[PDB]
Formats: sequence, structure tokens, C-alpha cells
Amino acid sequence: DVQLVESGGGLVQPGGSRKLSCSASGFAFSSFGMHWVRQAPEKGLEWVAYISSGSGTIYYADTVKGRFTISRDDPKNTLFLQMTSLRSEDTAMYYCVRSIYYYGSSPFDFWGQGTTLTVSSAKTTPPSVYPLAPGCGDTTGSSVTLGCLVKGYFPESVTVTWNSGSLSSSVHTFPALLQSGLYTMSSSVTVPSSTWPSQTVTCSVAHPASSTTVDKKLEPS
Amino acid sequence: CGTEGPNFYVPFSNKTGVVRSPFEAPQYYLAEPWQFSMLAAYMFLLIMLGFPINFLTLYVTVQHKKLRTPLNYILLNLAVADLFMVFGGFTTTLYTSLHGYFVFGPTGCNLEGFFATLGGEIALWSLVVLAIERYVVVCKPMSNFRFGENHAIMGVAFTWVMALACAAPPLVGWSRYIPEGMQCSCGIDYYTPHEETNNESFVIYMFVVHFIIPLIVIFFCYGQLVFTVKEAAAQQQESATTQKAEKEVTRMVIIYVIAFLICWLPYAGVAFYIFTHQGSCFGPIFMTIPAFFAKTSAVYNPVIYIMMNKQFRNCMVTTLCCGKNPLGDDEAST
Amino acid sequence: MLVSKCCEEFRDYVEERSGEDPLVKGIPEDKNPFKE
Amino acid sequence: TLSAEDKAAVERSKMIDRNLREDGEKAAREVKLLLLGAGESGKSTIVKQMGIVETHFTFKDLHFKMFDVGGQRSERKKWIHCFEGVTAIIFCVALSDYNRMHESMKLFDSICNNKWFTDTSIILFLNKKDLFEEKIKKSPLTICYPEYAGSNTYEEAAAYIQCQFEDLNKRKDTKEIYTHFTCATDTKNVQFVFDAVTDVIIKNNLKDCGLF
Amino acid sequence: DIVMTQATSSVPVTPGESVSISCRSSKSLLHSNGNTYLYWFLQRPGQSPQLLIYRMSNLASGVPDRFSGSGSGTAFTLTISRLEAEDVGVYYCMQHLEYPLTFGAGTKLELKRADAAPTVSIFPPSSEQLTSGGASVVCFLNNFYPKDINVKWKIDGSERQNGVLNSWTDQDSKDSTYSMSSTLTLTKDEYERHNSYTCEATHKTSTSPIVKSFNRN
Amino acid sequence: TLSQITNNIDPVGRIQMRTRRTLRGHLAKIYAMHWGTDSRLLVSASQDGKLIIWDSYTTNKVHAIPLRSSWVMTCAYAPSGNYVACGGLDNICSIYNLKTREGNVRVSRELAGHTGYLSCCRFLDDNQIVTSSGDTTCALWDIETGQQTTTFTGHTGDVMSLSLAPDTRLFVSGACDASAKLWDVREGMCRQTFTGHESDINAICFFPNGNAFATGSDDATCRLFDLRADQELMTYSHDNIICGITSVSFSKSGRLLLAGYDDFNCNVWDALKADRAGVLAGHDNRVSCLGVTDDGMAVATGSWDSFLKIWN
Ligand SMILES: *[C@@H]1O[C@H](CO)[C@@H](O[C@@H]2O[C@H](CO)[C@@H](O)[C@H](O)[C@H]2NC(C)=O)[C@H](O)[C@H]1NC(C)=O
Ligand SMILES: *C/C=C(C)/C=C/C=C(C)/C=C/C1=C(C)CCCC1(C)C
Repeated sequence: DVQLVESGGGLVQPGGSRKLSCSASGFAFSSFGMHWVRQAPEKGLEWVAYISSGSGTIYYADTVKGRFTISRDDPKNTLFLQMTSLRSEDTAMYYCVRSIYYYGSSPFDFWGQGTTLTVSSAKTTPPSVYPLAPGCGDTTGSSVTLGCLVKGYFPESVTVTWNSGSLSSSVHTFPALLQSGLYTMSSSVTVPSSTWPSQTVTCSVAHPASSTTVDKKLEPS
Repeated sequence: CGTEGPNFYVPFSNKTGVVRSPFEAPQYYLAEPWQFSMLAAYMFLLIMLGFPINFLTLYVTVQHKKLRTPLNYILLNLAVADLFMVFGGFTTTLYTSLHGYFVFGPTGCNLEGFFATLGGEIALWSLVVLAIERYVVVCKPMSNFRFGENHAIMGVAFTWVMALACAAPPLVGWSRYIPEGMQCSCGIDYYTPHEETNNESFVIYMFVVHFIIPLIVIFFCYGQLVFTVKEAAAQQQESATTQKAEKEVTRMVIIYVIAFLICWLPYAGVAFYIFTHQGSCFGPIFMTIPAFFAKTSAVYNPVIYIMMNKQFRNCMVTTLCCGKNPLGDDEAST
Repeated sequence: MLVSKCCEEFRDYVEERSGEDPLVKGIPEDKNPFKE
Repeated sequence: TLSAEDKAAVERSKMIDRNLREDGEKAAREVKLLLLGAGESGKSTIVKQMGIVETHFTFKDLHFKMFDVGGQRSERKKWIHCFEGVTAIIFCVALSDYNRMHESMKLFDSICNNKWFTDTSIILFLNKKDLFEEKIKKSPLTICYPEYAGSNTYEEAAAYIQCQFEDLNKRKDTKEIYTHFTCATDTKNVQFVFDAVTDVIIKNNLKDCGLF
Repeated sequence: DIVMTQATSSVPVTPGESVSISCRSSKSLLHSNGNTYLYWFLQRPGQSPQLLIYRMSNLASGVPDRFSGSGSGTAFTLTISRLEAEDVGVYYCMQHLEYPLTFGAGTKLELKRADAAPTVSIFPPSSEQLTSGGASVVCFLNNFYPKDINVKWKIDGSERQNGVLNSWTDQDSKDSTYSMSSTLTLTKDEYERHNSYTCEATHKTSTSPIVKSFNRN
Repeated sequence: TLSQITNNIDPVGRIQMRTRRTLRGHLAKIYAMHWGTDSRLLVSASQDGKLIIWDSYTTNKVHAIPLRSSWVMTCAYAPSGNYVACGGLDNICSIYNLKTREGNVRVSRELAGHTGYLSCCRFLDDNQIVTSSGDTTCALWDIETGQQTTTFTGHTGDVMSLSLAPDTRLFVSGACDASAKLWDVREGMCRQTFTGHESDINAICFFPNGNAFATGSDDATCRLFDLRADQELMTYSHDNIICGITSVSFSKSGRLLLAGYDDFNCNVWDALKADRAGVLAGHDNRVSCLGVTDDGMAVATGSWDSFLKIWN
């Protein structure tokens, strides 16, 4: 029934501005109140903004009172959130949240799909992906794990598959970390010493900002 | 002809030395004391008549819940006008009549004149917008208008606006409040030659705003209304009850015309003749008369509106011995 | 089964109900949201 | 001490109460032009150029409403007990298919000064009054009435119908009955009832605005 | 402002038993109206949160009745009668007494299993990583329990502090394990100056640190 | 009898019913109102096409519901707290579902099939509904699918209103030929018929144990009745009043009795000593229907005033 499609994510230059929109459909947009809520990376969540029925009553939190703007457009079912003076400490996923208030009524009881806002000077960079394997005097037992390390990039996320997705359980995937502000992450697969060198196994990196997919076959010493 | 002064002006001869200010001395040296005696006696009569009607007015207002319609607020504002005048115009002048002179100074003069003239103006605009609301309800001159409570409350707002439009200016020195005529009354200068309080501007303002415009709009609304009832009663040349309604509508409109004209037309006649005959001299007995009939008109303002509305002159049927009005449950169980 | 018996039954239900009724027993205003 | 979190819970009550009252705005700008009677009542050509029934016909800047039942002495308890605010009793009556006249006598005795709708405005339309002038001569109305005390014409006939409505009135004064002498039924009646309801709303204004 | 208080991480409860998670307040959150205005949220990973308990006392739509709430005037605890395989994830407390609202801090509900063996792997940088200059020696560590673990780095036998980065996955539920990878970010000279290199892992499951090594020779 | 057996009961005193809460809002006559079940919410039905449910504690408007047809004679409220039930003239028994729908409250069943006007409706649970119309007959229904499951006959006149005893399994009926009949809900053979009035009976309710009831009528002569006895038990009549009595509802203890009249008062009666126990003035117009809560804490009146009043 209910579709709360966010729109307006992506990268924002610091101290700048951006509008957000929740395409709302399936529910009578008049008699509800909206809440904007924010979820930081690996932090506790936090309340931002309230608008009521009747489009008048407006509340903010501490740090963004006076710099954010909440409004609703009832012929367009549309929650506008204009943010101004955006800084790195609000790089977060936001949600827009349905509400309804009276006695025996249930606030917050639906949630959006969420969207990403990222405040950095980080330009979009094609990454550098590297294969990892045994070396010079490095000897072989039964099976060997073989890994791919992607370093030095910025979308928020990249992806990597394996021979266009040819194995799932032996692949593990280590999430990312900042280093000089550059994202870095890795993933891995483990194969026996018989299946390789006898088969072709290729890690496959997609870069969803610049749309760049480079594939690397595993190689021995 | 007269005698000036800083706060006082008496139109009487001070070549015989007898003129002193009524802040200073009793004014029996020009008037008979029995004049003041009979004046005080009929002031006593009119206060005794004019208070209990406003008493039972607000008592029948609050007690019977049927009556606080959007079509009845202006009778309540007229009752406020009569209450202001009964409290703050009458007994103070009665007090100074028992003295035969004034005792309160120009500050108490400003007070007493403020209360009295403010009540008079509120009564004026009560008459005005009663006429306007009956015009708009019966005629519908603008296409697609209908009446809510909000327009009546905005009307009461307009009454207080036109109240302030007169009660203010002698507070800010442009033409002041003084004792006046026989000086037992306080009010506004309008007849002493003095451009320093800038009198003629306030004369034009008062005359046009508070007398010409209201007279215009009451004759306008009542002409359109009476001709409308003539047209409607002409559409049905065989209804008796519509022709009844025609006759008592004509009767009551002509009654309100007579009442309003007697209520104000003397003051306009005074300013009329004096500005017509600029520089003329008179007596304070002469000048006293129109204010006397003005406060008399403040007495008969319940007579024309309150004491004759059919829906509301049930009250005097139920008043003259006891009191019981519809929370007495005229129910007629069938 | 005649009437006075049933009326005694009606009694016997009415009797031990004053402690629950907030009207006949009446009510203190702190024990009612009807303060204004 | 109630300044706690319910500043939507009263704010909702403002948002619902404004749209509560603004339903009353386009209430009563219309009036309710109500169809009554039985068969042969002559309101089919009325409703021709014009649940149970409504309509929405307008003429000269005033939208109208209109509703319909029929079959008196059993449909009475409907509208005496649970109608309201009628400005138009269209008491269309059959004139050659009657009986159903003491129907009207005891009905108008029951309605005229009972506490719910003493203040009704009962307007008769002798629809197809040529059928009435035919019926009173083919059948002298002394069959229905003992006290037929007039001549042999239409004026005292229609006036005596107006009598025998209000002959069981017995304590009141008037109704101001707007008897359209109904012509050949494709006739201009919209103007008739138009300024008729104009005069009834004018007298409803003046009864409630001081001037009588 | 008013502060909610939780415990951050918690015991993996065994799938099939009850569990209880608390949160308490920096003020008496009960108002004179009668009911304390408190909110218990569920969030699954990679998802969007639906609520569990509105106003401290009541389950919501589309939630089974195993989420029995418990309330004082000040301290509050949600009790689950049985941990099913799908109530995994993060829990939040969030009061609703005044504006603005702060939330809790998050508390994780996990899965409990046996011990597991740390699977170890060492990797020196191959040739194009060598041409990158700042080398990258990695050590992978898989399928072990819990991810509380320690890593030692004897570079020419020397327990090097700098250049050590660590990264943990979440509870990979295809085998209910954890997996951690650590890199050794190096320069050119930090690579060339030494000869011997050891990763040494220490997990709870034994006293023996598992060693993996190589030599630049 | 009751009356000559009442020789043991010490009197009750005089108790002030203080007019606590005044509900504004309406614009027309109000033909109907009825409660929640946690003694807090109140449905209310008035002539101007809107249908209002209410939180009497904090005294503010909770919902107003559009109808498409502007004629009401009843409304009931489901003891879940999810279904409102609005009737009418045009036989469209409109069931609206409150909570589970998101935003709206729209119909899920228009029970159609009654010939004449639909007089009263009462809920059992979220399943069924018992209804009474002008078709001389009444019916139990099944709103899950819309089949008129069971329908009972017997009268010669239009039905006016209908009543439950809260163990949900008996019902009793009132119709314009001065008839009050008993029907067991499930089977419903023609059990027994009740006379004693001369008027079309206009209200009836049940003594909350489940053993007796009482009828109020506009011939100003209320009565009380056993489940078995078929004759008069206790007569209720101010000898000085001949304007009739529009609605009736017992209090929680069964010590009291409400009645609103045509002279715009609600006399509160002792349910024991046949006395005027007290008086309720303040009504602008005639008391349409009055309602006691489920604990007898408050009591409420809806009248033609376009207002509701809360007595304590
Ligand atoms: C009227 O004029 C007379 C003089 O013609 C004034 O009388 C004098 O007033 C002053 C001050 O009050 C006294 O000092 C004199 O003694 C008075 N004259 C005599 C002969 O006694 C009188 O003040 C004037 N009155 C007014 C009101 O202006
Ligand atoms: C108790 C005394 C009362 C109510 C008198 C009040 C006086 C006025 C409202 C003023 C009237 C005029 C002027 C002196 C100047 C212009 C012409 C008039 C008639 C408006």
C-alpha cells in the first residue's frame, strides 16, 4: 500500500544546501504529521524535525534549528525538507516518518526506505584493486584463501562479485574504513589447491558512482 | 460677552466683577438655585429610571441562553453604552449640582467627559451597524453573501474603533476637555475662538464623521430596506400578514428616524447656527438645553430598540411585576 | 415465582453497590478527571 | 499542568472542527423543496424540467435541494418525528383520483400546532386544477363534507379546501398558502415558487432581525 | 536535555530461550496523565526499523506477542519469551515526554553458538602492490567466536605498533560466525628495512597464539 | 410488586450533579450519541452529514466522519474500538472501520435490504451487528461478507430501537405499536411480547445484571419489567408532567435512573424509592439520548441544542 520514496541523496559540498523529498503514496497525506529522523554511521539515532497537520507547527532539534526548513505540500503529498549549511557531522541516512496523534493512536508506526547524504570534499575516484595470494617461499597446505583488496575510492559503497557471481559461501567480504579520508575495503574467497590452478576465478569490482567495473583473475606466484 | 481662563471659559459678563471660575466658586451668582434644584430632581428621576433597565438587560442576557445570537450583539453593545453613561455621566454632575460648582479639577473633568462622550458614541454606532446588518441580511446586495458570527464580532470591533475615533483627541491636547456652558457639565470646547487647540479641524471631523456619515448610511439602508419590503409586499397583493409587516416596518423605521434625529440634531443645530453666525453671544441656560436632551436620548435608547423588539418586548410583559422569561419553559405539552 | 421475591433479588443486587458507584457514594475531586 | 506532548491532540481538534463547521456553509444556502402527496399529485411535470430522490436544479443564482416520499397516515411519523428545517411543503394533491381527503383533515389537525412542527409552512398546489373543476361538478363535494356552505364555482371550492384544511386548526391564525392556480402543466412555475421562497426567507429574516 | 541510558553490547542468547534488555532514564518520565511515554524500536541490519512497543505498554501492528514489555516509573526492560531466528539485531529506547526527543544508544541481540577455530591466512604484497610502494601485508581470520580477539605483529620479531589497521564484519549468519581482516600498511622503506614478518593471533579458544610468517630473505 | 415491597429502603439524599464538561462543535440537531467501552470515547450523530467520536476527558474532537447521505437515526460503537455503525433512512447500514485502515475510515459493508427506514443498530463484537428498521422486522447480520444471516418477524409496526444485555446473547426490541418483545439471539422463536404503553415506544435499555429492563416512551409513563412476568413491575410517572420521555439508561449501581423529557429536563430518579432523586436543567432544547458509562463515573446527554453536556 504505502510507498515513501526518498529523493535527494548523494554528495553535498560543505556548508551548502539541498532539498529532500518524500514521494508519499497510499495514505491520506492530510491527517498525518511528519518527522525527520537521522542515523549517523555507527551511532545512536536522533530526532531532527516535526511538522503537524495544518502545516503550521514546526519543531527542530538543537544543532539544526534555524538552518533546516520543513514543509508539506498537500496537493503534491510532498514533504519538502530544505537543509542549509550542511556539514560533515550530518553525513547520515535520513528517514521520513509517518505520525498520527490522538488518544489510543500509534506514532512512528511506519518508516521510510531511507536515503544517504554525504558531506565531503571527496571527489569520485576510480579505485585501486589488488590480488593477494601466496608468494616466493610461501608453501601450500590443502586449501588456500585468495583475496582482493580495494583501496582508495569514494562512492559510499562499491561492490565486487566472483566470475560474475560463481560462488557465495567461500566468499567473505570485509567492510570499509577511512584512511586519509579514502575508503578501503576487501573481500575474499577460499579455494582448494586443486580447483585452482585448474579453474579461472576472477574478482569483479563495480564502482557505482563512476560506473566502473574492472575484473581481475586470480594468479599464482 | 464671556470670560476666558486657562482651564475654564464662562460665557458671562465680567465687567461687573461677579464672574469667578466654578473650580473656585459656586455659580449661583448667575443662575437661580431652584433651577439647579429642579435640574437635580429630574436627574434623580432619570437615574432611577435608566439604571434598572440595563440591570435586567444583562440579567436577561446571561440567564436565557437563546439570546446570544449573532443578530443580538449590537443590542448588548448599546447596553454597554447606556451603562457607561449611567455610571460616568450622571451622578458626578448631580454631585456638582448639589455643590452648584465643580470640585474635581481638570483631571476629574477629563475623566467625567471621557466616560459620558464615549458612551454616547458607542450608542451612535450601535444604531448604525444594527441598520447595516439588517440591510445585508434582508437585501443581499452583493452576490452570494451570508451571515456568520464573525461578521458581527468584526462589527463590534468597528463600534469600538469608532468609539476610539472620538474618545481620544482631547487627551492629546487637540481640542481639549473643559467644563462648559453653565460649566456643571464637562465635555469638549467647540465654540471658543482658539486655533491653538485647533478647534475647527475637530469640528469638521466630528460633524462629518460622527453625524453626516451615520445619517447617510441609516437613510440609505432604510431606504433600500423599506423599498425592498414595498417591492416584496407588492409581489403578493393578497397577503394580509405581509402588509401587516409592511405597516409595522414602516412604523418602526420612522420611529428610529425620529429618535435618532432628536438624539443628535440639536447638537448639529447648535454648531450649525453658531458657525453660521460666527462670533455670536448667548446664555448658558440657552447652551445647556441640547446636552439635556442628549442625555434624555440616552434614556430613551432602550425605548426604541430594547423596549419595542417583539422577541424582546416579551421581557416587559414578564418584567413589570415579576421576572420569568424562557427558562420558564413555555412548553405546551401535547 | 411472584414479584416480591424478585424485588428482593433486585435489592440484593443493588445493596452492595454503593462502594463502587461514584455518584450515590459521591466522589472526591482528586479521584476524577473532572477538574477544570 | 497539561503542557505535555498533546500539542497535536488539540491541534487535530482545530483542524477537524474548521472542516466540521464549513460543511454547514454550503448547508442551508440551498433550501429543501420537498415532494409530498400521493399518486396523480401532479408533481411529475414539476420534476420533469427538474435511496429515495434528490435533484440539483437551479434558477437565478440559487441552488436547490428536493426530496420525495408519499402515502400519508403511515409516512407521517417519518417527518413529524425526524424531519427538520423545511422551508417548502409542496403538498401536491391529486384532483380526480381520491377517500383521501379526511386524510388531509386529520393530518393537518395532527401537524399544525404540535410542538415539533407547529411552525411548518403548508403550501397546497392544486396540480391540474382543471381536474378539480371537473371533479367538483361531476361529484358535488358534499359526499366528503357536511358543512359545504357556498356556491357552485371554483373560488369558493378552492377557498373551502383551504377552509377544511384549517377547520381542524381551531386555535391558530394563518399559514399564507401560496395556491398556484396550476395551468396546463407545462407552465412557468419556477418563477412562482422562486419569489415565493424569496418572500418566505424575507419573513424569516424579519421575524428574527427585530423588525417584526 | 533528558538522557536515556542503555548497555551497549550484550550476551548472545541461545536461540530458543528468553532474554531481557533494559534502558533507564535521567528523569522521572511518568507524567501526571498516567502512562509513561516510552518507545522500543527494532532495527534489522540493512533494513528500515519498525517499532515494537509504543508508550511503554503496547505491542504494535504486525508484531507477534512475544515482545512483553516491562515498566517501572523510571527503568524499563523488554523481555522476549523466546529468541527466534529472526529477532536479530539492534534495539533502541526512545522516550516521548517533551520536545526535543533524544534516543537511546543501541543494544545488539545476537546468536549464541559453540566455540570455533580461528582460520588464519598471511599475504605479502605481490608485484604491482610492490610498485605501489607503500606495501600492504594482510592477514585474514575467519570463523571464530566471538570477534573479541587480539593480533600481534612481530616484524623482524619486533612487535610493531604503527601501520596496523583492523576491521570486523558482522555476524555472517550463513554459518553464524565472525571474520576479521587486518592490514599492515607499509611504506617502501618500512618494507625494505626488515626481513622477518609474523602475524600472531590470540583467540579465547586456546592459550596458543597461531603464528604465520614469512621472510624477505 | 416492587413499590409496596420497598418498605425497607432508607432514603438516598440529595446529590449535586455538577455540569462538568460542555462540548461545543455541532451545527444542527443531534439525533444520536453512544459511548466507547473504556468509559472514555463517545460517538455522536447529528443532522449535518458529519459523525463525531470524542475523548471526553481532555474534551476535544477526535474524529468527524463524512456521510454521503445526511439522514441519521442511530449509531453504535463496537466494543473492540474499531467499528462505528451509522444508519439512516435510505437503508444503507454503513459499517466503517477505524483503526486498521491507514488514514481513512471508509466503509467495508453497506448492509442493504431493509425496505423501510433503518431505526437502530447495536454491535456484538467485530463479527455481527443487530439491526432494526421500518420493515416491521429485525435482523442479525454478518458483516464479514454481507449476507443477512438471520431475520426475525412478528410485529405489525415499525421498529424504533433495540437493546442488549452485556452477556451478548439475548436482545429485546421496541416497535411503534406499543410493543417490546424478547428474542433469544441464536434461535429466536416468538418468545414473548410486552405491552402496557399506548405510545410508540421510543427507548429501552437493560438492567446490567441481565435480569430485567426498562422502557421509556413519549407518553410520559416509563416502566420497568422482569424477564418473565409480562406485566407491570414499577411505574415511573411524575403526576404533574404529561410531556413525554425520550431516552433512558441505568447507572452502574442500579440505584439511579436517568430520564430526559420534553420539557428539557433530565430528572434523575431513585431506582428504588420511586422518587425524583434530582434534577438536570440547562438543556436548551429536548434531550435526544442520554448515556451512562460502563463504570457509572460520568453521564452524558445529547439534545437538540447542538451541544453535549457532561453531568457528574
Ligand atoms: C473678573 O474680573 C475681575 C476684575 O474685573 C477679577 O477680580 C480680581 O481678581 C484678582 C485675582 O483673582 C483679585 O486679586 C482682585 O482683587 C479682583 N478684583 C477685585 C476688585 O477684588 C476676577 O478675577 C475676574 N474673574 C475671572 C473668572 O476672570
Ligand atoms: C453626556 C454628553 C454627551 C453624550 C455629548 C457628546 C457630544 C458630541 C458627541 C459632539 C457633537 C458635535 C460637535 C460639538 C462638533 C461637530 C458637530 C457635532 C454635532 C458632531
